[PDB]
Amino acid sequence: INLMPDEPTRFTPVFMDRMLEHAESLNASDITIQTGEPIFAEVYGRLLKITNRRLSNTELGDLINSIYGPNATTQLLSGKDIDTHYEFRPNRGVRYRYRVNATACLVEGHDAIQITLRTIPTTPPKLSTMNLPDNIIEAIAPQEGIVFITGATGSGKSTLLASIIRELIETSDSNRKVLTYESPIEFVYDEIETISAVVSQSEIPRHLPNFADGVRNALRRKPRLIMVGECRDAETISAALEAALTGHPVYTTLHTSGVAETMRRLVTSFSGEERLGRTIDILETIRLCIWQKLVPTVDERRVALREYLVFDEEVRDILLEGDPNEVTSATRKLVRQKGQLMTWDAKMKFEQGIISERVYKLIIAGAK
Amino acid sequence: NINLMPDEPTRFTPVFMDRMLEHAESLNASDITIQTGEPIFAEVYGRLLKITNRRLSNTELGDLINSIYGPNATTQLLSGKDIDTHYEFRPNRGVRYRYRVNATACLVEGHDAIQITLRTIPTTPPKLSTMNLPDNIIEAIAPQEGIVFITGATGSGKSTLLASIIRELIETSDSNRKVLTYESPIEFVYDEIETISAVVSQSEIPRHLPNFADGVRNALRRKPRLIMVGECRDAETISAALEAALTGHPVYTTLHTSGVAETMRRLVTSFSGEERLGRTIDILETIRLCIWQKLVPTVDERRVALREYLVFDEEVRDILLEGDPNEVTSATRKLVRQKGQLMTWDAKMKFEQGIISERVYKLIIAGAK
Amino acid sequence: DNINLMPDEPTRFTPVFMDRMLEHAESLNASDITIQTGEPIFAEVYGRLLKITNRRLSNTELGDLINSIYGPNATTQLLSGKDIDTHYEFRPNRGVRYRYRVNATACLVEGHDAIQITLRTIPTTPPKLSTMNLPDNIIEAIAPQEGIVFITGATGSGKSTLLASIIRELIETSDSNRKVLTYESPIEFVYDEIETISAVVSQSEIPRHLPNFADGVRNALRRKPRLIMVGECRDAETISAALEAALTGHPVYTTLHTSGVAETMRRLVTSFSGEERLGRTIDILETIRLCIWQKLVPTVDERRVALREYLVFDEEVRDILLEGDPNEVTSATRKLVRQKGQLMTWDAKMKFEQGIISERVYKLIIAGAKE
Repeated sequence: INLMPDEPTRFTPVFMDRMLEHAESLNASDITIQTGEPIFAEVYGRLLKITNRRLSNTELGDLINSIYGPNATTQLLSGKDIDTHYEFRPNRGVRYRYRVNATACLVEGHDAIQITLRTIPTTPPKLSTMNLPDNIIEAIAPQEGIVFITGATGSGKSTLLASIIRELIETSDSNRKVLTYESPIEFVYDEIETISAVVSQSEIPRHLPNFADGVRNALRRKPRLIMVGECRDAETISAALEAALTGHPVYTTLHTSGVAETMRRLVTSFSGEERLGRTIDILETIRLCIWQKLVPTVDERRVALREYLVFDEEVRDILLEGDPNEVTSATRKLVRQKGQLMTWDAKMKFEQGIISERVYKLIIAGAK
Repeated sequence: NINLMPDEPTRFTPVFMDRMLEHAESLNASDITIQTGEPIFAEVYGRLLKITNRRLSNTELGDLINSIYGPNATTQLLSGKDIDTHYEFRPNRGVRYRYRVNATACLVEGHDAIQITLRTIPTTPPKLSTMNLPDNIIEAIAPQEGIVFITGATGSGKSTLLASIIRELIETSDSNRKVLTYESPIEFVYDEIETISAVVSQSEIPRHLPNFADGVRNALRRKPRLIMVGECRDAETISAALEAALTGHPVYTTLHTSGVAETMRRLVTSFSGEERLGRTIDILETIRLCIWQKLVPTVDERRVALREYLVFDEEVRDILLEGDPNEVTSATRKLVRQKGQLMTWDAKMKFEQGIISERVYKLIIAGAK
Repeated sequence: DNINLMPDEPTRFTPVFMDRMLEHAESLNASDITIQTGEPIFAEVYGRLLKITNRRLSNTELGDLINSIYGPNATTQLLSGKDIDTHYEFRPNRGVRYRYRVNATACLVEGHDAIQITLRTIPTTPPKLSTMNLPDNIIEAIAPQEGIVFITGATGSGKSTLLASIIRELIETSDSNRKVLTYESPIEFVYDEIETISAVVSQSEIPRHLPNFADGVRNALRRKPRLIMVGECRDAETISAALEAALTGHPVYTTLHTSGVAETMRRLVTSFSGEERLGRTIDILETIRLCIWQKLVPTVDERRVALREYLVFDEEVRDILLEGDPNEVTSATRKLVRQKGQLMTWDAKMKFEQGIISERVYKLIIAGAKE
């Protein structure tokens, strides 16, 4: 609990950096700025006011425009949302990073803006911390094809991918041009400074219209690794399929829960006439699928369960030579024989005592 | 790990970029990547090497791109747009260097920034003798009719290969060949080759004719002796080319499938059940030759071409036509084993000859199974 | 020396000198003449390709030629990324007349956009029907009072020709009071030479004269034809237009890219969305009169021969098809080809015993169709 050392009479972007310094000195996870209200910081679950002035819609608009460009205000007034990234160096020391989100709300009967900065770590966690089977590590760096991390949002998939990239990039003799396309650019790799790799990070609302546009653009840049934050629609899926067929590792995430179910989503994304071709493409290209789920622990902290299949040459052949109409079933069997089920990982964790009995039984019930 | 340019400026200016480029070519770079907050990189033989020790500034890069494209280029990047263009320049020698350039906006250290990428554009088809090709391929490379597939990953030099084939069929006297090629982006041209009795028409598919398939269908209207289709991805183009071959025209195409048997599987599966059997017979009858090509590092730190090929003799084709169509893939495997040449076999031969590294050999063996 | 130079080669090539050069090429018995930017004019005589000029033509010359053949805006059309197909006739000093299919396509020469034109010689007159070697069934079925006749098959199966022959038969005979309207896109066959009494033939080219094949048919409905020729019916639009024309009571003749009578049926029925498609299907069944799928297969003589699988849609066939379940029309049709029609395989067999096709080829046909 503190107050800002030198609050300005009016808040200008220059002062926002100082305010952020103050918040970090307090160890704030999050900083919330709203028009009708003082600046708030959340330290350790408690919300504290870090300024004794209520800001103004003009001030907030200025802040957001500085952070995300001249048209940010107009974008908010159009009825859109802003997600971006903000970073600063206080004085040639360490650097401060943030995921920033501006949204329109209604304050005192008038349109206004609310901007939220969430502290994001500087470097992706190492892969060893992720606690991954050896199978996955062997499957994690294919020459070509698609790697999918699936699960409901807040499963920490972005973190995982970020980590893989770090691993793939940091090592010597990894001559990899990496191109990522991210809605919000969660992670940066400037600190890692690998010997023979480059990472170019393009933010989708700011730098390039679309995720699909992004990938198709990557095809023109001769990357060795392509990161697409999400592939929700069939355009992005098709772009990524071309990139993979072209011969480039593609890494993406999906909202689907379950490797077989994931397959079903991929195949159905396309109309009937396209769907057979599209399916052959997908089966050919896929290399690895992981569905991650964050579940509460006995310690009241979160743990990652994971159901994965590695799509070996053998698996891929099985799927391609078989009747396509039932890929979904086939994959379901294959995860059982060559992969790892969500229920199985849940049981392992339960025997380890990491998860509660009730949670385990829940997972078993859902998987049924 | 890092081969530096000779005369590195304090701040990088378009004049120097030209100098920087010649150097990269001297190193035999395919691609040059310039990014803010990073040194200039060149890809030589799949390895990335830094061409300078100095990290370029955003302003420098903006200047470069403005020079290559236009004054408004930086703004356009600020727009949230992508730049694709080309850059040519005339060295000391005068014979020009040219590149496909692409500038895209990214975020570097919290600030908007630019990345430019320059990709070398080959011009002149190799000679076929330089390709190092078995004789049984050379005998089979000029069928009267049917389809010749060069398959492999992008950047395996299949474009170069078929360019070389075309050169060979064009430059020989008494080769009365009207050649029509349809390619995504035209890379190889045949104006420099002198011909006595051949014509080559090159149509670019985004610019000149909407589809590859359209392109082929157009070729039929042009009545040439040889048809080149850059890629044959979907069942449309495959069907077009099947009609072209059934009519009586050599068709040459590429696929991204890895393996003769696998390529077969892709071709056959392209088609739904009711069309599927007919289409399959068509394919089997029309096929004349399949080469899957793979570029693999050598002892002297360069690259070499391994090839797994089958020549589809009349006998082979009969074998395939007699059999169960669902067993077409397997039968094809057997046929590459008996009458063709496997990727693994080529890898072994190269290893015994000392061209490929032991490690590399092992790696190759791993993949095929 | 594989060069046969043009008698009076101009300093720059202009359309008239194109006519003269064409004369020269005919004198050499050239099948095809290809003109390209940055290249001399070539003519193909039999196997051989021979340059007819020492000068390589400039892009502007070519553009002028094509504009002369196909309208001021031909160049711009090429630059759009489109492809030009048309037809070019010219009359020597002789009363005789020269006809070609012309095709112009855009290509890249020396790094610049350029043009390639190709003229392929066309005969003056459709073959006779008797030359076509058609069963008597088909000849009886070839001139219905109303309904649709489909000639289907892959490109290069000579369906266009066969159509031209039918039309020639129907216009040549006396007391055949037929106004014939064709919508051919590239017009390949002309009927000027036949010039018979009691028939008129109006041939409209689809790129040049009328936007679309469907537009073309709908236009024919306004002209009181007795016979309508549509080059192709890919669209549901064109199919619907032709269905209206047939329902009104006009013979319609078209081609399809599909292989097999049953398959052709499948395509026709599937063209239409679900709410429309049952009605659509009744219409189709009622209207159809004849389906011929044609395939050109090599002969022992190293020429080609035409195999045909046809069904004639008699009143009774049509009844069978209408009375049964709409959704399985394709299968019922499949059986009806077997029972009342003629299969590709059977024709292949008859040809083989006759010794027209080789064992291998016939063997192949059995393999594909049998499926």
